[PDB]
Amino acid sequence: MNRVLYPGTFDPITKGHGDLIERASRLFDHVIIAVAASPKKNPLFSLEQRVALAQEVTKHLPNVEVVGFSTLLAHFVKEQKANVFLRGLRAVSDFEYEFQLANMNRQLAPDVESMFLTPSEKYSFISSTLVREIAALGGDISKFVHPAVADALAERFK
Amino acid sequence: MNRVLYPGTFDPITKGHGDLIERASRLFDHVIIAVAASPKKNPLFSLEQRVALAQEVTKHLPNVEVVGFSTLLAHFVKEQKANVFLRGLRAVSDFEYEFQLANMNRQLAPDVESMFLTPSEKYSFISSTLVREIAALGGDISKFVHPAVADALAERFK
Amino acid sequence: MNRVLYPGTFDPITKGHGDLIERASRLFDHVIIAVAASPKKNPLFSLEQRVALAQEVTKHLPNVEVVGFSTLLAHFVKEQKANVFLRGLRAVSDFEYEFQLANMNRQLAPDVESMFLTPSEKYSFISSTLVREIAALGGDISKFVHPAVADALAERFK
Amino acid sequence: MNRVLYPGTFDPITKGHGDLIERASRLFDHVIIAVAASPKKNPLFSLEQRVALAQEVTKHLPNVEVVGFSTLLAHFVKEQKANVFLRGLRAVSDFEYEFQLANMNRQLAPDVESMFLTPSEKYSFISSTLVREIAALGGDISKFVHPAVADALAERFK
Amino acid sequence: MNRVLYPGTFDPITKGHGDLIERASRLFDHVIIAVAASPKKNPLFSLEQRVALAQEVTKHLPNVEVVGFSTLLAHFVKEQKANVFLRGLRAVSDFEYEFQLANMNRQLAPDVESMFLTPSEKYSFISSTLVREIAALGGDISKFVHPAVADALAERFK
Amino acid sequence: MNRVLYPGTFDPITKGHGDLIERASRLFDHVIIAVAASPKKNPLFSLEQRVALAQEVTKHLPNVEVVGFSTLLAHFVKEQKANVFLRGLRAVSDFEYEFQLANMNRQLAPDVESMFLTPSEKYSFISSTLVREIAALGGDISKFVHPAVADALAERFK
Repeated sequence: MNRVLYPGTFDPITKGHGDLIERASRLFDHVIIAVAASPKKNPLFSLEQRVALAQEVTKHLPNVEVVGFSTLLAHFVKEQKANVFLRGLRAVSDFEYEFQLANMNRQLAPDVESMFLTPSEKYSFISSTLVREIAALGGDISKFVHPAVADALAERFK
Repeated sequence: MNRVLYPGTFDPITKGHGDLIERASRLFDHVIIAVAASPKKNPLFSLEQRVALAQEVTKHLPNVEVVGFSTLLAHFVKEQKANVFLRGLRAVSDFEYEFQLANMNRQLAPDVESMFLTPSEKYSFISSTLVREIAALGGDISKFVHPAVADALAERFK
Repeated sequence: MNRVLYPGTFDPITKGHGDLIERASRLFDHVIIAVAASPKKNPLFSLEQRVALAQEVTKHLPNVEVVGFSTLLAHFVKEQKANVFLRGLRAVSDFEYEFQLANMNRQLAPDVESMFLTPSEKYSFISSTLVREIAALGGDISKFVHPAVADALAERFK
Repeated sequence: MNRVLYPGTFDPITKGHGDLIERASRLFDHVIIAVAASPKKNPLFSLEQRVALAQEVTKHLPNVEVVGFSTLLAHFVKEQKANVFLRGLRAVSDFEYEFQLANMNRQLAPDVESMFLTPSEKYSFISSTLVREIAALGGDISKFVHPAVADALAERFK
Repeated sequence: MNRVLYPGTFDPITKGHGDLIERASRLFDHVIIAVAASPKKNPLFSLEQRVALAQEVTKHLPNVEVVGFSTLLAHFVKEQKANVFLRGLRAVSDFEYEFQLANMNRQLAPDVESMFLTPSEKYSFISSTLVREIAALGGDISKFVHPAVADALAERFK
Repeated sequence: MNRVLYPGTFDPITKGHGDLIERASRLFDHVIIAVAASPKKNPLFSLEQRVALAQEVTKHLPNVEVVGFSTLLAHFVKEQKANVFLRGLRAVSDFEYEFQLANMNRQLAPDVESMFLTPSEKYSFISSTLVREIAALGGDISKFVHPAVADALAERFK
């Protein structure tokens, strides 16, 4: 079978990410949401809290587990025994940066293939960075993230 | 009537912004230059001086108003009773970020329309970030910005 | 006043065009849909039927007029006394062609301003070319175009 | 089950396609190379000959089948009972057409998921159109296509 | 010394192309304007007439010669004993197609390096295709091409 | 004369840069690798150490000199009496920043021409930022950078 690994910051996890997991859960027999620590980017939520948010959003999917890791992505995919990388591609991404990451990871872990999916047309154009800025200014983010994610973001700025 | 709101950092305001304001004043009955504080990017000039610079550059246009705001753009455009967003289109810039911002602003303020303009070929490829870097190294920036902006930047790095 | 001219082939007119006309009617006092003949690309529908389709789709909007023209766009916009060009912005499309066309039109008609709009996320990624190809193979195109356009395309390939 | 369908013109099939089929064969239990007729593009090789070329290039893979079709891709994928669309992304593809095709196919066949793969850096930047132009001028195309394709192209233009 | 080869259709040659030749003539000791026949694209002007136009535009440059060729570009650069390919890069080009051409030509002629230049900001966004369409509709093309090129285009449509 | 100036951060220098310097050495009589200080980017290696790394990678080329500078690029190129700017384009670069930098540098130093080269397909998609992130996590970066750079990065994060 195929065990897909979905790595990302997930700070926070949005409906664009969630729609990708919904499509990935129907496709693969096992989906691993690999929440990366990434302490150099200064995430708003901690690695511990980001894992709990991704679990609440994906608690309805049986073959989906969320794990936090602070090691190299190329080494962690071997430790998780996953053979497929998963990244999202919408009309608002990093087409340049996404190819360098997929190509350089193919040199570190040639057994792991990097495939890309596209979210729904309604949940594209939704970035986690703009979600935090709107949440920091008291904006309504019910359209971009799960209701549980909106609770953490609302509580984070009080 | 049409009351357009042109939001941005304007740190500093350049001839690309000025040409965009010149075209916006000819089209709409009232142009509001909404200078955002944006403390997370560490602006070179303060919000007060960026408003004063945009007023000096646009003092010859009667239907142009400059205001500084530090709140959410979706809330501030409603308080100004503006129904049109204005954003600039050059080379490629962040074609992704411009689409995600316009779409996410359409979810917070669906009544406010996001339109885009393109400056003249003479004032394209002029970014506010590169103006500060050349000014920090003592370079001649009289060609890229208004004479008043060149004075403030010269006073900033001497 | 503001009299916007929306030029294009409209072969056929899609929901992406329709959403753009809906937003243009709310903003400007008069919208002119300038349907171009464009015989070099070999359009599927004639200029007469493309005008009739755009009139049927926009018959509910009072400030919208549909006209067919086979002359230069720069000459026709002057004859219609329009001062604003209107073009659509989706995914990426021909970001190059849109800039060269807007700039070269600014050399032929500098008094006519070229502004760009973006349709809703629901009607983006909808091209007139792919609508004809799916219609030619008997596909269901009720989701992409107006019901009247689906009738003409169905009559075209049966 | 996972039965992937790889549609394309394959006129002719190149080493960029071949590396994509080899990576798709490692992931899925069955790979279907769906060679489209596309008579409107005026293909260099016929639909029958394009299928025979793709069979020779992929004759070493047991779980790979090549079929030719001249109907709608959404109807043919339903007839093949395939649940995965496959398209290639080499950072020099048609991100515009690829996103419009995947999204509009999601309206015709929502049960079929559109995923994208990336070939190796050595086999990227290889387009079937430029292979025909170099072959038409007597150029050496042994590096871009399979040896069997090089024989057909050499026989085609000599 | 360096003998640069500037290949292209030049149908017709524009001021964007001319500005590239002006910069190339100051840089290299010898500039060869290689006008390609390209009969499959159906050029407006013949290969014989396109050579005469490029000679009239560049008659003021001593180290610039215009030649017409109907063979492979990779073979013709060896026959011309040129070691540098030259292509233009503006904010309106074919960033995808330009890399495939430069990379695949590096496999056919590894001794010939493909370098890229950028024209002036005023002469960017000027394509030969839009020049012919505007000329075919009686438009004023004095801004895009040399006065001699405007004479041929005006005489061509009478 | 032709004295090319190759500016960049080189933090660290990669194989994509190295292939670009080897191709630049074949063309010009003298290649100057201008390592910029750039203290605002917080480089991993110091300006002195980045110059020493570029010297070891290019020690086999006689006509290549590496110098460090902390002034404006337009002022330093005048002090070096160089007439050619050199930047790399691998279809995954920063076409936005690269065009804005080349055009605005043409206002500061019009006598200095900005040309672009493309590295091999094997050494494209290699960014200095991703090399540091993989090295910081103990990853194998022997394939992306020179062996001397691999020793420094291994000593830097071990």
